[PDB]
Amino acid sequence: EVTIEAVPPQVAEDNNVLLLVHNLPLALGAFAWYKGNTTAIDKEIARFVPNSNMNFTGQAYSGREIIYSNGSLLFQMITMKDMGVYTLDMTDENYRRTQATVRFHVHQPVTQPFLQVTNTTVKELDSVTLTCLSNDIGANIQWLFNSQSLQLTERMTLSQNNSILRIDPIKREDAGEYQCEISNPVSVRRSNSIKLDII
Amino acid sequence: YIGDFRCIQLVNSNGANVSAPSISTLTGYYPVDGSKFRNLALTGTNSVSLSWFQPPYLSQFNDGIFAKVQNLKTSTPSGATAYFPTIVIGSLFGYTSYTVVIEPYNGVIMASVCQYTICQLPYTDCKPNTNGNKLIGFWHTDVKPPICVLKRNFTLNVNADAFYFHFYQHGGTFYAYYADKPSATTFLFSVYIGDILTQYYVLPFICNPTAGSTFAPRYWVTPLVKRQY
Ligand SMILES: *[C@@H]1O[C@H](CO)[C@@H](O[C@@H]2O[C@H](CO)[C@@H](O)[C@H](O)[C@H]2NC(C)=O)[C@H](O)[C@H]1NC(C)=O
Ligand SMILES: *[C@@H]1O[C@H](CO)[C@@H](O)[C@H](O)[C@H]1NC(C)=O
Ligand SMILES: *[C@@H]1O[C@H](CO)[C@@H](O)[C@H](O)[C@H]1NC(C)=O
Ligand SMILES: *[C@@H]1O[C@H](CO)[C@@H](O)[C@H](O)[C@H]1NC(C)=O
Repeated sequence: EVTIEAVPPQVAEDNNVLLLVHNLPLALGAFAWYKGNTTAIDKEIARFVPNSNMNFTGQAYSGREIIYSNGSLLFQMITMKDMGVYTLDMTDENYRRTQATVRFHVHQPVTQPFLQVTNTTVKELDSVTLTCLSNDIGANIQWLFNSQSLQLTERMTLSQNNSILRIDPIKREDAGEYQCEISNPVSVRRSNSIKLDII
Repeated sequence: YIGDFRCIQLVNSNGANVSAPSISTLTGYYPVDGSKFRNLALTGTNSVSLSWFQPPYLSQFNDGIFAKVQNLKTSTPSGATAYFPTIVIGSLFGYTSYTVVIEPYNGVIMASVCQYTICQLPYTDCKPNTNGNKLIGFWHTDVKPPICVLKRNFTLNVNADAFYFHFYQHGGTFYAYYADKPSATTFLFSVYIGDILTQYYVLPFICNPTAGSTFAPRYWVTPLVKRQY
């Protein structure tokens, strides 16, 4: 039956999203698109009248949305405000099947994080604190050691929700190149490397 | 919107505010002394506006209304057939109840009282044209022809400045009067109704007036008062 697929499910700010409809009924009276989980006429974005090959707008129309004869809707410059569920309503004669919905998410591309060090040339059996600093509240924070994921271990601690990595005893096997990386369902960036030479 | 059916309509919608209706200039019905009429005619080219379809435009019927309506015959485009806004009197506007419809077409006043399935956003066009789409509906959709209790055409004075209507109801009977000059009054029709009419509405008149033209639909209405002696 009629499903609906966000292309893409995760859209970066100021990129387009296509609400792709598989697969419309072939003889419809009209079908419309709404903002959110609703068919309230004040949330109507645009609308299409199949027999009249004519489109129409609704209160929620933002000016950057296109409705296609084939059911699909094109957003043009997404804004965080556009993110949510969107409801496709289909009217035959004269029954209407509410019952396409789709949800998509919008995110800001992350910027490069900065990696901070206490001593860059730390002595054996002493604590190091690494701080991943960014302007990305709501980004995920992963730790890297020689390009690969940093191995958790037993004598490492991560606090400030993965913001600060602390390692008390630094045995010689902790020598290398440290980075953090912040992710985000649409972007990944890696911090400047930091090189601990445990001397 | 009072009106429950979601019509499929050839008109845009927006959520704009709308200026408050603009003010004028045994048993007996009259208008009051220094009474002041309000213009309830609304107009668009392209879109209707959702705020059009609620109070104070959707108004209380009470003891009736006295109305005078400009004839826009001469400021309409070439093929046009409706020369002024349609009005709708009724209660809940559903198939459960009688709605009076007074709608001009060409030389006639089409009067009807039926159990209409009225639209959420009922409107009228000066020159209505559907590219052969029976599903389309302007002010109502009824897949079954509704029970009527009056479907009658009356003659309109095609060339005349303004028309004067009186609509009231007593003992369940609705009474309609018409004239084309304020010096006269002529009985239009009257019919007994089982419900009692509590609300009324002048449907937005949408039209593409040609050239630099002041399309000024006006539908001025004051209320009537009852008195028994
Ligand atoms: C319905 O119409 C839309 C818009 O034309 C289609 O979305 C396009 O898919 C085509 C391939 O058929 C690509 O060339 C375009 O890049 C897509 N649209 C864009 C960029 O907005 C959709 O695939 C159509 N077909 C359906 C629903 O089966
Ligand atoms: C909209 O709400 C109903 C509530 O039961 C639910 O079935 C439906 O999945 C919702 N749409 C979503 C989550 O996209
Ligand atoms: C409606 O259709 C026209 C003609 O194809 C197109 O130019 C326009 O962008 C469409 N508008 C909307 C809101 O979808
Ligand atoms: C009223 O006018 C229209 C004009 O086309 C006509 O079709 C209809 O039959 C008329 N109604 C009555 C009751 O004669």
